[PDB]
Amino acid sequence: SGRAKAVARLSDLLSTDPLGRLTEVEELLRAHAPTAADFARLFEACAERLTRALAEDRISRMQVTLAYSALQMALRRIHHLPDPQKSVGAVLVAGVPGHKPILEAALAAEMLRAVGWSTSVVHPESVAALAARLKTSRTSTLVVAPSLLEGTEQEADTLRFVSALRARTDLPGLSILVGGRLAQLPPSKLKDSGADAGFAHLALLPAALARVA
Amino acid sequence: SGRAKAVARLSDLLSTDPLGRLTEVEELLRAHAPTAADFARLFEACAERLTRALAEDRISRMQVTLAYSALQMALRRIHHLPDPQKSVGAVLVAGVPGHKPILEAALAAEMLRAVGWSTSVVHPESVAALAARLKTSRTSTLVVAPSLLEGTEQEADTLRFVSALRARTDLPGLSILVGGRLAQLPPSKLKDSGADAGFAHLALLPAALARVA
Repeated sequence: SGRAKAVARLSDLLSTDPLGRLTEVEELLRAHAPTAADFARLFEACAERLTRALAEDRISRMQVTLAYSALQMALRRIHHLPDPQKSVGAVLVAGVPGHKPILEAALAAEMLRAVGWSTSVVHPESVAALAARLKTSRTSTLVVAPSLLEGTEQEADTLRFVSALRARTDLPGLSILVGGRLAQLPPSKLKDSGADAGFAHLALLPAALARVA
Repeated sequence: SGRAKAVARLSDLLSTDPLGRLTEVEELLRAHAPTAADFARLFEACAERLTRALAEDRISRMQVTLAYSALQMALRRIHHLPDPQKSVGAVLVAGVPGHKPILEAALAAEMLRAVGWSTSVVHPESVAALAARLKTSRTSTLVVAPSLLEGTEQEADTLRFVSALRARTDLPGLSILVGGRLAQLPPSKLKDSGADAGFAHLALLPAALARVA
């Protein structure tokens, strides 16, 4: 299928010269990712390899950082849908304060716009700043975008963030969806945390979003 | 002037929600920065504003990081010229190790490609890595890209980088251009570091390069 091959080749470019060979990175991505869901699947496969390479000291934090930025520029180059004319609903896609899931959040938005959600991305300074946004925009669904390559969220940190949001009394019937490592928790222990649904991988977000909203 | 208001509006967008309002950022940039040189001049004016605001604790370093990333994505959406197959010359645009002028290096490449130079971007790990690169590709002109949104410490790092680079015995024929605050140095101080000429502002790089061929 040249799926594993795409991953290998792209992983290699990202590890050696992501910003110098950006054009080749993009060619590979637009050839193997017609949709943002395909991009996301490709990204997570590559992130597994870079993460392993970092763990084995075959690359540096700086190299992962350069690859991450390269991927962001590649994504906007390839995928950039406007809001749907008439949406199926309003979704807010947000990172955990102190973290910056830039690619993941933008990948999330592109998937949900692709099937008719009016989406907005937010990188909030704090819980209080996010809550203020929620009310003001009267949004009913919040997707917490996981950081999957660098500046990852410790499980207890996303949980605390979700809890803090719930702890407030100015959020009625809000749908919270969480990703990354939290989505590996049992359904029981998840609703206990305040999340209504987990999505184990980015591409699984649209299916998860339909089941709850 | 028009550019005045555009700088103010872009700076405000970047200071508040650059990643959530990425479309507006792009739209502003398409209307006010139709060439990469215009983009550079616009980024440079905003960087000054963001630097001041950061120094005054009116914004966080996190905010600046998000602004910078949004500008990377916008830039790749709008300007992405192919490398001239028949070029007027071969220029290497490099970042300084320990720094990541991702946007400035990309801007430099766009501006040079726009006037017919074959250009490559590299973010090298070290002096040795760039040196080897300079050899294998027989580069005759090196442009060191400044980080307009990093602090004054980069000056020393750049002087040291360029000095160590010039000190090497395996790079004949090489012109070196530096930018940012270093291009405000007196000519003799500039030459002493190993550099040959400066570009005081990003937009002036094409003309600076012409002078040293």
